[PDB]
Amino acid sequence: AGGQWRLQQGLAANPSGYGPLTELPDWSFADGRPAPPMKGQLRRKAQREKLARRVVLLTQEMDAGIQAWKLRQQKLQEERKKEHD
Amino acid sequence: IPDKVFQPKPEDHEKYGGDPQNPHKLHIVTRIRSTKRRPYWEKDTIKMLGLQKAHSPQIHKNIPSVNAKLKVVKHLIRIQPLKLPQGLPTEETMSSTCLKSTGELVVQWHLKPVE
Amino acid sequence: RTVSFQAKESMIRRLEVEAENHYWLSMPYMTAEQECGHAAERRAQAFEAIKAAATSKFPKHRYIADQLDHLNISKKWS
Amino acid sequence: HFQRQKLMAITEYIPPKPAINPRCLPPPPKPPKEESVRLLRQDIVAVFRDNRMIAVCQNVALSAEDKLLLRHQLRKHKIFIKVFPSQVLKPFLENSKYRNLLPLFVGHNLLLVSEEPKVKEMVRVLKSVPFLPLLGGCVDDTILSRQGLVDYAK
RNA sequence: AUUAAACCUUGUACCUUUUGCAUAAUGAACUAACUAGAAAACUUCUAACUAAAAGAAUUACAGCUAGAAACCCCGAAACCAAAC
RNA sequence: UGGUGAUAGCUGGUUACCCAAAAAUGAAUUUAAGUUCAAUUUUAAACUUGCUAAAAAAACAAAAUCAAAAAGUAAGUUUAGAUUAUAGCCAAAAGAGGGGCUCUUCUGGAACGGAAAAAACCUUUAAUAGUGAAUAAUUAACAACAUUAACCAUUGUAGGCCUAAAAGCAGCCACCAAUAAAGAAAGCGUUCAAGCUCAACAUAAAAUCAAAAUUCCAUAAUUUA
RNA sequence: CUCUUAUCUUUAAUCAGUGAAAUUGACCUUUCAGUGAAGAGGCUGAAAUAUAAUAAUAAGACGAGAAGACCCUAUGGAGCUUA
Ligand code: FES
Repeated sequence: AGGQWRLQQGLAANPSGYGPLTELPDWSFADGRPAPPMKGQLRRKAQREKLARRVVLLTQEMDAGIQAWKLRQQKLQEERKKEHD
Repeated sequence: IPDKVFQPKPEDHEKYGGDPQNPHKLHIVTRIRSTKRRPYWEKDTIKMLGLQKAHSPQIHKNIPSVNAKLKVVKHLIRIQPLKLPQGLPTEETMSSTCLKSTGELVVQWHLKPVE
Repeated sequence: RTVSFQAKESMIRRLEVEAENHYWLSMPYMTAEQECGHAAERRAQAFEAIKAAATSKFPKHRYIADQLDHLNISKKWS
Repeated sequence: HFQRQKLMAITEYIPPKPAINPRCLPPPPKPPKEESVRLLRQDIVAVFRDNRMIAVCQNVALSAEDKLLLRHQLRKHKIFIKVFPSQVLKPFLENSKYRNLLPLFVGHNLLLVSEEPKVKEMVRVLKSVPFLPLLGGCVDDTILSRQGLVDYAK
């Protein structure tokens, strides 16, 4: 319940989704030594990193997909204007 | 399907707040229904798109081939335009990326409440 | 079987969501001409890797250590 | 199927609601009046203009045949029984020489229209029917009582 | 499950067979023992040796030699011979 | 008694565990409880495109068949060996006979949730522990008003028609007048007519459909956002 | 028979001795309505309900049943006979 309101505020609809409560470590050593990263957090972290690399690669490919069109138009444009002798 | 469905009107632009120029590049799609009891062509399209698990975010290009494939499964997916307020992430910030429900992919996650 | 009030509302909400999908499909960023051949190079490379993996079947080797190591089964206190 | 029935219910036509019901509406304008009835105006206008003094007496449950006989009887008195439907009589004052004689012509009443001051003949008409009540006589188109009619008639 | 054996909550016996369904239909008082898949002509695999292989009879233009790998039970109406 | 463990395409039964893969099309058959052929599947080998999609386009008549480039994606073709399978069920579409049914063709299904119990309808990607969380389908649902209400009915003429007679009113006519208002008559009455009203005139006032035989069968309930 | 009654004997019931058979998945073995294949002690929804015993009757469930009864077919078989 309450997912719609949470979305309105920009937060995750499910409190168990993306948030500091879930993401942050749940404990630490009494001596103050940092706790090891959570296996679930690491697994979730890996997927986000993989998606980020894909997103960058796609945009790079997309940039060429449109930019190349301009380079093929320049080839077409220059081809039209031709002369010799 | 007639193209008129995908021909926007001035009111539609205001309702969705999308400018007819500078069209968005990347689509966000999530499966919201089961393919059981559906025809084989519907089943095949979902498998091809990779939306085997429901409520799973996927990165796709806003290109005619992808657009055509999405149209076939339009009723089974939710389409949200990807926004980059801070731009594309760098190699250093590749590990700090996070996609919000609003549709904006931040390149830096500071673990600070938006409040 | 008269339709419950909740049922009517739920379908209407889903219909609106599908309408939003239509609008975001109404602005194709790339035209057909630009799309052609933009990713052909990447697709070819992926197929080559697929072929190599598929044709990697072959019988396995046999090693002397396997037969010789079996003699360790008789190890005991001195 | 049930699922198809769900689609029909949602597609049901929705009627808009008027702000105010026709009965409870604010006062709206109305079309201008039209005189249909116009013929009867000419007939009454002629008889009243011709006859200065009119003796107004309530009509008892008389018969149509008697009125013709009484009409001939007045011809001996030099008076005419010219009558018409009274629902057009009230608008007579609206379009006629006078506008102020409406109270005299109230209800259904016999009208004795005479152009000459022959008092004796008018009095004789009164003597014809005692039970029939004479409201009065507008001598010279001036409102007067039955008793006043006799007094001025003298 | 529970502090608590019964109460409250959940749950349409079994085998076979019918349609991939039984509120059908068969079979079962229960206990113990007994009670139903068996063959190598050729192939793959494991090795020997090799233009040769096999301790005689066989095959051979890489073959040949050895090993391993396989196919149930109970139950008719009957038919015939010889005695009684 | 022996042949004899006769035979039986028939009936019944046929004893441990785990992982993987796995479907009642076409042709013939004393054939439809089986078997062969095609097709599938399958093992090995050879080496490279395949599946979805796919513009213009012809073909047809005036969204599939065909398949440039793509794109999404990872299998595919050929050679060699080899079997198994070869009876559905129900829902929902399109046809064809009947005119509910009888068929042919296409699509989907096999909850531990829901529609009352519910193989066939809806929501549902596998299965793991937890005294977590967000959601999906989801037995119920809130009579019809937009011309018609008071009063009166005089006269020609019982107008001509076989009608004895039919006078508004048996038939039959055409279809005028006076009057303020009279239908040469609208329903009644009719030995025939006298005679009952409706229309006449005067006086009234209005204004597009809904929510059979054992014993009833949850209980109830109209408003705190 | 109208129109049944009375008595005796057998059975019956009590005591003591001896002591089977068909049958049997397990049963902590209810009513109504629904559902279903004509169909419910065991499902759905209502209802009823100290435990255990004891004694009586055979109408219905178109009761359960068999290779019972009757008639006819087969371009079915098989057996038999021929002129
Ligand atoms: S509120 Fe009824 S007429 Fe105005």
